[PDB]
Amino acid sequence: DLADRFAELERRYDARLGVYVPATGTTAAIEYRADERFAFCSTFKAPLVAAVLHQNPLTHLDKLITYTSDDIRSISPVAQQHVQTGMTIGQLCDAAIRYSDGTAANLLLADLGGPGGGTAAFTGYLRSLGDTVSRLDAEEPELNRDPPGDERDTTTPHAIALVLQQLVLGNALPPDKRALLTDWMARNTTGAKRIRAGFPADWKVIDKTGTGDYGRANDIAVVWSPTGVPYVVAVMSDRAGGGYDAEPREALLAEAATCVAGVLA
Repeated sequence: DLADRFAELERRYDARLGVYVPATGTTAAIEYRADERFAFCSTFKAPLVAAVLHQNPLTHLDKLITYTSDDIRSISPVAQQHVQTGMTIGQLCDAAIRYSDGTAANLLLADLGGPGGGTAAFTGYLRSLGDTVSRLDAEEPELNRDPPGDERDTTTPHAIALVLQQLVLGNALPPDKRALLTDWMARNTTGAKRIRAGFPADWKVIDKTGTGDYGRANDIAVVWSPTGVPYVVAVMSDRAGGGYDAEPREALLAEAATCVAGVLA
C-alpha cells in the first residue's frame, strides 16, 4: 500500500522516486525503486571524508592545502574566501559536508591520490565496504551532468543507505573519527527543506544533500526516534522528462519523508 503512495507522489511532480530504509529488528525494510541507479551528485561528499579519515591519522587534519582561483570550478561558498590563505584538510572536510563546497570535494579527491584525480581510489573505498554497485568517474561539476541512462557517477538508494549505515552506526570507522563525521552531518546547513522538513521536530536528523541537472535532488539521512531508535533513510529523485533544464523539486523529498515517518511511528 505504501508503494501506491510513492507512485502517487511520482504522478504529482513528474518525477521518479527512489526510497530505501534498511530493516531493523522490529521494522521491515522499506523499498521503492531501491535497486535502480540514481546519480550521486553531492551525496558522495559524506563517504569521501570518511575515506580520508580512514587512511590518515588525526594529525593529517592540520596539513595546509594551497590553491588558485583557477581551481574554483563549482559552487564553493567557503573556498572562494581563502584563495590567498589556503585551507587545512580539517576545514576542507568541514566545508565539504556542512556547506556542500564543490571545490573542497575535488581537493579531497586529490588527497586520496591515484588515477582520475582520486575517483578510482574513492570507488575502491566503497568496494571495501561491500558496495559493488556505486562508482564515481568524474569531478565537480561534471559528475552532476551525466545523461539519463549512463552509469557513470551513479549509486542506488539500497547501496548508499547500507554504506551510510556502516559509517554512522557501524564500525567502518573508530569512535574518534566517527564522532567527527557525525557532528559535521549534524550541523549541515543545506537540508532544511528536504528530509528534515518531513519528520517531526522531536526526531533528530543528520543528512547530506545532493542536487544536479535533469531535476536531480537527493538527501541521505540517519534519524533518531523520540525514544532513541535509529533508522537510515535514503531518498533520491530526478525529472529527466523535462530535459537538462528540469528544476529540482524539494517538496517531493519532504513529502516522501513524511510517509516514511508514518510507518516507523
